[PDB]
Amino acid sequence: FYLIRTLFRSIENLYKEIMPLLQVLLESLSKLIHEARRPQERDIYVELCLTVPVVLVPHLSYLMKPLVYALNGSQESVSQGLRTLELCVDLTAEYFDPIIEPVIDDVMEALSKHSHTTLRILGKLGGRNRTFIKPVDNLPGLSAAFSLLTDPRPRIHYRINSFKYISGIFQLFLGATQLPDDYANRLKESMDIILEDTIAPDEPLNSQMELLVKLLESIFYAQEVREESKALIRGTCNHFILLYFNKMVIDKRKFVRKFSVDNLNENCIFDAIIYALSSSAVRSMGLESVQLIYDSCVPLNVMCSKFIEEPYHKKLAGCIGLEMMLNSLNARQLEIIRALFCEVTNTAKRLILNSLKEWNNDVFSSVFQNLVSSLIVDLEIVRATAQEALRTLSETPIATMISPCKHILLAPFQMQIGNIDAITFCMEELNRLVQEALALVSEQLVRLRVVCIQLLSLAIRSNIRVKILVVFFKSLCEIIRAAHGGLKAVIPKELLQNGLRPMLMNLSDH
Amino acid sequence: SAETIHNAWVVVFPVASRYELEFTRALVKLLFKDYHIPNVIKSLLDGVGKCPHLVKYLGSNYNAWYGAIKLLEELSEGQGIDNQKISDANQDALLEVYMSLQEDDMFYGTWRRRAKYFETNAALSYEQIGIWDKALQLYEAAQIKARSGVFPFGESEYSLWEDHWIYCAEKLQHWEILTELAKHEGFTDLLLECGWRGADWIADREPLEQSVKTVMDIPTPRRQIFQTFLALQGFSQQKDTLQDVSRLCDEGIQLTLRKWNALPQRVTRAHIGLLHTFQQYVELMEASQVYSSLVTTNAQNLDVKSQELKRVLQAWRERLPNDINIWNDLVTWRQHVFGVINRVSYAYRGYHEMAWVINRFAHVARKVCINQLTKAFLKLREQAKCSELNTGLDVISATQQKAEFFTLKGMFLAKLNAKDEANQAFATAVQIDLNLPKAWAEWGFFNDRRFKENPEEIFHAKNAISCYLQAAGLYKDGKTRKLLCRILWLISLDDAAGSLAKTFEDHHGESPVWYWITFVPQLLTSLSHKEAKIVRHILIQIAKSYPQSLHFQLRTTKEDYQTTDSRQPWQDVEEIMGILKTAYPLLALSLESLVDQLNQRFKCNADEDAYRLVIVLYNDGVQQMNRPAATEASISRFADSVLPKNIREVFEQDIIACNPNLETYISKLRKWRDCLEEKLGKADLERVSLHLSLFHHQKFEDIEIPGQYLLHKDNNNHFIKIERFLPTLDLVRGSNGCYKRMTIRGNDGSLHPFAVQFPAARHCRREERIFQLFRIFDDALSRKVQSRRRNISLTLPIAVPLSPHIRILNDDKRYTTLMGIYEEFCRRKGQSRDEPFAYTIQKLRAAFDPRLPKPDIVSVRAEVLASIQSTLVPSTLLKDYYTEKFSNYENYWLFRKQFTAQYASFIFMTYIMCINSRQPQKIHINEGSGNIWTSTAYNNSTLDPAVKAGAPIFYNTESVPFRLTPNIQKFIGEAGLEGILSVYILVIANSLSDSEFDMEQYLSLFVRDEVISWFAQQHRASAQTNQLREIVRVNVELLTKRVLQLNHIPNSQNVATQFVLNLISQAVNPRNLAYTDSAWMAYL
Repeated sequence: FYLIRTLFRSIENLYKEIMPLLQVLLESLSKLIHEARRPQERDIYVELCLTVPVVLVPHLSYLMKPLVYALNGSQESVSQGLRTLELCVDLTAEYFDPIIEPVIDDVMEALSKHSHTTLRILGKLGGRNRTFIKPVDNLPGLSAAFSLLTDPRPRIHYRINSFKYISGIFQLFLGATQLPDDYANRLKESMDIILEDTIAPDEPLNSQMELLVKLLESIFYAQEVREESKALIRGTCNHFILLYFNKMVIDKRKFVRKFSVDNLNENCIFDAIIYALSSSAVRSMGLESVQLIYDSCVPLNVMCSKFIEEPYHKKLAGCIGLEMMLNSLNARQLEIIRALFCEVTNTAKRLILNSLKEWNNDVFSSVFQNLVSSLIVDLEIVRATAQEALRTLSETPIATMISPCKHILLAPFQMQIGNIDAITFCMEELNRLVQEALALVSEQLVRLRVVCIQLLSLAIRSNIRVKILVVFFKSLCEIIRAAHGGLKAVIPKELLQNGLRPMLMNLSDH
Repeated sequence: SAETIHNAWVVVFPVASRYELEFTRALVKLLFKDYHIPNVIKSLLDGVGKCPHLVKYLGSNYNAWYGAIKLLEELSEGQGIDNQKISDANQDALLEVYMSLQEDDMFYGTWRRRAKYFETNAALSYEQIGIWDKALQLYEAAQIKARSGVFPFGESEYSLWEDHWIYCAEKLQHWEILTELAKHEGFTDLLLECGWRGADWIADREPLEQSVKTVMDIPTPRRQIFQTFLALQGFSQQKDTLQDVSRLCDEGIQLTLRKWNALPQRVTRAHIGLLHTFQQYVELMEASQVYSSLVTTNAQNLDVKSQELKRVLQAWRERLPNDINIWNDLVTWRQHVFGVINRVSYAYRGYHEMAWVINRFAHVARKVCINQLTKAFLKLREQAKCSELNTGLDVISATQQKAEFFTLKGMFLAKLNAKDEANQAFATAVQIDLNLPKAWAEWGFFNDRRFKENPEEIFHAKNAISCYLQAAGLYKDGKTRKLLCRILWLISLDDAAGSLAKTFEDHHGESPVWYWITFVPQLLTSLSHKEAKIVRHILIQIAKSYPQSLHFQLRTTKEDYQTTDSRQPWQDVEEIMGILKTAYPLLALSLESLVDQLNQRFKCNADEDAYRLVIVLYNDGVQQMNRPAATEASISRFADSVLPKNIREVFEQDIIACNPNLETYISKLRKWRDCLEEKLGKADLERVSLHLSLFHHQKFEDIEIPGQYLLHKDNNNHFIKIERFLPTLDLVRGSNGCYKRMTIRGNDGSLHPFAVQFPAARHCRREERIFQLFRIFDDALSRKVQSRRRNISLTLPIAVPLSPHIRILNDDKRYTTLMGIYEEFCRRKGQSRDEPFAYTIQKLRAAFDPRLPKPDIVSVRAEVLASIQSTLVPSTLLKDYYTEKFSNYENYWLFRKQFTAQYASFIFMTYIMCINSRQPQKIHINEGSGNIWTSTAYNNSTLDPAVKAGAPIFYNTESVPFRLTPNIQKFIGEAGLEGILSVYILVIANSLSDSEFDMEQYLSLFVRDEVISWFAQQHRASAQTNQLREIVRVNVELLTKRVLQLNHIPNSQNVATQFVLNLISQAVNPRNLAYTDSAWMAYL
């Protein structure tokens, strides 16, 4: 209780976030107790906190939530919510989590259900890739019969050795296998015992986002990668912004250049595609040979799946081909997406902000300030990292910059540095002071009230707003009443005596 | 280290098996390269390396996978007939090679019903379940015997044989065993060996296991499953029989299930038979071996594996079900009673309770030969385990009251009328006894309606039958319980407000809501009569203090949507607001504040964006005032990163050309007209609305999301709050109305969105009542034993309408219909805006001399219709858009199945009840999913007889509205109406016979009275008789005249294909489509 509550509630995040898997699994694997509020509050808080901020968090949270949530006693809301959230976030993956989640899920569901099976199975039933993404060291006639029997016209060409040799060799060679216990009856019986299918259905299925997200994420999430990504991003952004800014009228000065400098397939494509596809080497060989031959003589799965010897050719070929092909024929998406995702944000934001802000005049400041403030303020780590990095890196307009800190911080370590740095560094008054002070009202109330009251009262009509808002809010009305009344009233004798006597009398008489 | 290098290097590099690739690549490459003496190398290398040439490379390089059926079947079936003169090889090879596997439907129906003569297409194509299959055989035999110019078609012969076995399946196994002596290598051994095994049968079981296992090619797992189950089953007690049989294979056969991963068709299929056979055989063999090996009488076999094993195995196995699986699993898994009962209470309860599921499930789910051909201690089990013959034979061998009253009343009630006969037997037999279920609904509804239809004093006694409805107060509920609401109509035949005052108030107030909160709809329409009390206290108190959040949508939407009218809202809103506000706390503070602020926050902007305001202000001001001080107003307001290059061209041309004379007018007119016209949206709620914020989701209020909060669907579940999203709300493209598509992001499992269709409707809020007709489709869910599982249920959404003109639709992937996607997708590409009908009608109608001197013809239509109506815009748009929009088998199969099922189910289910519109603005769709969601005089007969007032007026007036598309009506699906006749004829003809329930309440309440002008309908429909025709004459005449018939002498009933052939032939032509008169002027 003290170790799980102090270690799980006191949370540099790799040791504290990863200590609960080995500590809770090894400490709880001895068949003991310590549950109720600890397993229920730890499973609900771990599932809500771990699922509210959505590769180590999914594997550690999904692989660690089953060990601490599947070792309790009863099967009420903690088993359905914890098993539905942990099983819905990740099911049959990470090898160990697949063989460790099916035994506890099937044993706990069958043992605990032998009304919970209908609500848990019907409310937690999900048709995914369970029958095709299982394997785990386990171990035909439609195309051959239809394709081989649909033709057979014109003349004759045996058409007997292929069907006889393919049918006899495929049936005789495929009809005999071998296995050695291991985990075949448990995975086959446990994974195949769930007979509750509900048809199939699920149709759904179905250019700047792929090139900007792939080029910005692959070039910014990568020497040759830093020099090619920085030179390609700086040359493409400076050449696209300078070439698309519509300038160069009739100036008499200089410094108005540096815009552009950079400028048999059947045998290689057929031999490389047929030889490489008729045998991870197909994506690197086909993408590198097709990208090098096509780019030198004249896609998102390989660069996106390989960028996270094939990384230099895939990232250089995909970034050079996508940047050259997409730029040889939008600054807020590329600059915000490329600078909002630590040296790439400071180098790209400082180089793009210093070069773009120093290379120019009201269109650049108004368009850059309005697009950067609206795009950066209009958008859990993406909002705090993008808002804190863009606001802190671009702030070196009080309603838009003061409303996002109180509204974003009050509607939900980055909140204290971002709100304290932006509010303390960013500093008609009746609407903003009465609306922000009356609408902003445990650290958010003391920090916003102390910072706004100290900065507004020390940086220099509040009787009507404080008396009407305090009298209407305090007279118009378990933690919301005590926290709002005590925090809003601890900062007119009938309203104070009659309105304050119920808190001390009711709170002290119980 | 062009077709010779790729064919020789690719075909010769693979030889350093491999017969289909070398033979198909060498024969196709040698025949195509030798007979074509450039797109195969680029399409095959680019299409095969990037992931005719794509279907052969992707369909042949997968080593015969599951995805090759779409490329091989589509490429091999895309061109067969209507080419030169070869059609027997393409039709027989395409129909025989494509009419197999598992996925067929349209392929089996079209290939088996539209190929050559097809004499067995009536019984074979109209069979399906096997109803008309009884005869089918006769027809086949007849043709065979006759011949004399027959088309052979052995396949047909074999089909006939299979049908025969099916018919004689199980029950008729007597003669089927004779097939084991001749025809039946697997059917006689599997049916005869699986339908009745023995104890000391070593030669009979060794031949099937040793002869039905040689490869064994389990794919095709009939011989392997039958040989493995028959060889592993049977309690022989041979010491190491269960250990050797369960240790040698058993689990290894489960590896064959992995082969199903190479062919997922369909979903379960083999998983239910392999998992049920392996789990039932392993559990029955382990339980029978342990119980049979642990002695018995010597310690009475103890316990353990008895109550828990028999109750858990019998309850889970008998209760966990879904035809062949129930009869094969129940008949083949009943071998445990012989081993446990022969070596001696579980055999009688398990065998008698488990053996009765095939008769009730097969007879109740197969509904004519199944129920008639599949069906003092011996009198109860023999007489209970299964007009004078039913009562004498069923009573000569409580069940007497329900069987005699239900059989005599149900079998003697039609006939036609009722009056007496079953009145004394139904009222006397249903007005006593104790517990009853079907007697209260059948005898209560038939006796109450037939007895109360005369409207006299004795009919008041029928009100006492309403007390029998109290017996249904503890019998669960269900959709059939809604039929009990029809009993409330019997109150209309009562006196004033008494009669059932103590029974209705005490019975309705002493129980729960049930049908007083989950039904609603029609219950929200009874307000002008005496509906202010009676069930108002029990419905308001139970629905407001028992159903939790249930009356917020009906009370807020009904009370906020709309001198008795001015005084009814103050008394109803004051009494409901006072009793509810004094009942809860705050009755609904979050629903009233969130619904009032969110629903009333659309009054202030209510605006457009920057392109519409800058283009409308600059174009209206410059165009209205023109017929660098003024140029700075459009640049300061149009700078929103949406003017490219309108801001650079207009600012550079206008700022650089602000002198002379011709440069200012030409540069200002060309730059202002081209820049202002070439950029002519967004919605920012944070700088206009500013309500969602502190609607902070209202600091996480205790309210459910809009759409997923009902009393029946998703009730008592994970009801959490919705966090919504930001404020960047974009409109849906740009049609006639500003569709404000909101976003409702829910981190607690409610990530979705919203929509708004501005504020306009046809019949105002009353038009929303038409949406209640869609709820009638939900009644199909109460009568779909096979259409719900075979048709993937049906399309349905969540649309919460606000106020009297707002609608909250659900958009999963934007929104697109027929006119939006067809006009927007077909009017794009090149320079097009108002062509097709405008260019063809204006050019064709204005190309000649307008006089017209004198008729002429100038015919007619005719060639002018084919040249000014059929000018492309049909097969190219549907074939190029549908064929080019798909990229794999999931897009083609999901788009074709979803488009055919959604178009056939939406057109057949929405083309009735005076809604048969052949134009647009009706059955809409989306994008990734589809769907379709967006007199004479009086002459009254007074009373007494009412079976002679059938005035059928036939006068065509106005109507029209039956044109436009058409177009790709016969080419948008698959060979016209090939696959739509099975689902449309089976789903439309499967109902309208039983399980009506909601009919007179929805038809009479929704059709009475007429809207608007309540004068002739309200003053003429207020009589004192039984039915007043209207809904009964229109529903009985349209349903009876349109659904006739279903049975005959030699299985020759209309529709069949009479509705599709008569509707398609009488609705898709030239004079029928140009002369209107589609559904006889909307019926009307």
